Amino acid sequence: TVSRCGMVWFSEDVLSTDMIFNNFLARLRSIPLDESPMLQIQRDAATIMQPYFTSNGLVTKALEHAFQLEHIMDLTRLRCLGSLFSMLHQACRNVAQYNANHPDFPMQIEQLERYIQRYLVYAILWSLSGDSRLKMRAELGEYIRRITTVPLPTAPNIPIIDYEVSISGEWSPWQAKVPQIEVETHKVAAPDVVVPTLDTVRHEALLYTWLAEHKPLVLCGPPGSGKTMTLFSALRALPDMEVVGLNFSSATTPELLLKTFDHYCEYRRTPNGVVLAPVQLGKWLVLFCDEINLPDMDKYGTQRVISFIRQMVEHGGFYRTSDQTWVKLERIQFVGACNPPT
Ligand SMILES: Nc1ncnc2c1ncn2[C@@H]1O[C@H](COP(=O)(O)OP(=O)(O)OP(=O)(O)O)[C@@H](O)[C@H]1O
Repeated sequence: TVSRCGMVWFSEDVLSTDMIFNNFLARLRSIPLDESPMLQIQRDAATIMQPYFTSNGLVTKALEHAFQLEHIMDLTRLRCLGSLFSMLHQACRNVAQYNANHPDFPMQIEQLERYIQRYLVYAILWSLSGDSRLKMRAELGEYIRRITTVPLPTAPNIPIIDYEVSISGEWSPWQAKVPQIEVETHKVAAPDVVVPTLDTVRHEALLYTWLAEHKPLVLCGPPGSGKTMTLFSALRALPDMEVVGLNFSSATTPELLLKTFDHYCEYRRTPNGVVLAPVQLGKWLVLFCDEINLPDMDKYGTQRVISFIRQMVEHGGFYRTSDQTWVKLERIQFVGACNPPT
């Protein structure tokens, strides 16, 4: 079959990093997040972040070092860049929300610049090295502190990752965000209790950010670490996002996903075409996959189910085999979890 048709090879020199950077910046400057004031705030934010997105810029050096490190899953450059762009989009949404809650005093250019710079640094930290050990995140933080010019927390030993940037554009510790809950006497060691702490509040913010953009994500880490629990707490805390836990097995097939879809969603005919919508209105059906990487590869190194989620995440839809018709996904997003592949 290789010799039965032509060929073209696209190496990874085809997209220079600056190519992706210019695509992201142009798409942000043109299209608005909601679907105009927020386009104006996007333009201002992009004007702020342009100096760090140039060739031989802060993001490029940070990315090459993150490649020099080790990550729990296979590090792909576009994965890091797409995560960073999604989190920057959420930063712009946060600025828009702050403006909406303060009609008298819209956030000025100086505060916007400070917030965007600090969010960019924190975003690099949590996107490039968010899938590494704590020590490797510390190494990346030390590097980026060495090479960047953005002001950073002056904690003598606390790495920047434990810090957060306030909507007022200031470096504030994540510790203050952690409350002190008093669980009831009969609720000790309960299957649902979630004591807030540094890790779960940071992961709460990250889950909120990557779920607002409807970017699917998978939690990685050693068995019994607080991953499934933190995810469920976040998802239940979510206002209008139903949660559908799904225990993927080694015998998992996309047929199971279709079963869940017909159980919770329904097919309706719209002028664009057949559209998948969850039955209950205004709800982002978040399909939790307990063990995303568990399903077996075939003899040709392909997990059919993960191919299905890739198809639906990228193309924004799938094909209904009943009538071989394109079905677009509406109000559906995915989150998974898995221990390291080792
Ligand atoms: N911050 C916390 N507050 C309360 N309990 C916690 C906290 N962090 C972890 N735990 C407890 O530790 C365990 C963490 O479970 P976890 O959510 O990691 O499971 P899991 O994702 O299903 O595991 P696995 O990968 O082995 O299948 C639970 O028993 C949970 O109650």
